[PDB]
Amino acid sequence: YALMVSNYLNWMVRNLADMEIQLGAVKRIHALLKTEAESYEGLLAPSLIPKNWPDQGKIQIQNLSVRYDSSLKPVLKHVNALISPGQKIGICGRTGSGKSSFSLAFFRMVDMFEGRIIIDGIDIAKLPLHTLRSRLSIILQDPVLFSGTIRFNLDPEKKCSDSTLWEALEIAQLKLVVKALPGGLDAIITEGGENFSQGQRQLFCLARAFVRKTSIFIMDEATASIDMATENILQKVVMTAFADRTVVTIAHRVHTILSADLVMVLKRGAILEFDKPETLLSQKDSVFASFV
Repeated sequence: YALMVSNYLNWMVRNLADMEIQLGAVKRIHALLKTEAESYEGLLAPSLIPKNWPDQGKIQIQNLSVRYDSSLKPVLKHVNALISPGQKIGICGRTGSGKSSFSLAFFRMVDMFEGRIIIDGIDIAKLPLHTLRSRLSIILQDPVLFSGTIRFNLDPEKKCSDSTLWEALEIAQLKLVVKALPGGLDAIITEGGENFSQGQRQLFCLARAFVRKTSIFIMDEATASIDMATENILQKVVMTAFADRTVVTIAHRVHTILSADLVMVLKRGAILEFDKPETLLSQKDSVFASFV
């Protein structure tokens, strides 16, 4: 045994250094589980007290601001605007203050909501986190395409079996795209939409709106898009305004959101000037000059 003492002494020290990697391995996990925030639950019974499926999308916000940096230096400052039910309001702003601050409150994406927000008579605080955005369709700036089957991508969350969304998506644009894939309904995404139209991702939201019954729609400016993509965006907004009777358009182009029921803009982290009609902002040349 004495002869083995030296041999095993090296082995014990060798493993002790190796266990240090294991000791640090749990450190990366312990820190992750140390802090918990943004629980996905309603305040009290957020399943039946609110509307089953809001359609008008009326917003009653009084001195409402969006804060994320521990309620210090928030990007919004007491935004108190009443939405117009039955119409689509296009809030056009050069910066994201009009868009990002408003979007976060609508989907409860703001860590701190310095105010009270009510959607179709239902408060955001007492509403489900998933249902807040489930009925509030939204799109990003650049196209985003996932990888998987069409039936698992067109209606991923809803898992609806209706084939009208596929026809509606094809009717809007990229009708021949479906015919290219032999699978059709079960066709998988070609490398997550590596080679497809930029507006196809936006067109996916339109099909989801007709499938998931997401009345509220959120629009974002497209960094890259075709000339006809803007026309499709205007057509989709008109369909959402006519049918869903609720849509929020956010873009950096004044002309794109010019044909809107209401025009809003935020500057310097607060509400600089908002126009109830569409031609009220057209009277002032400052808005047009800033856009172009």
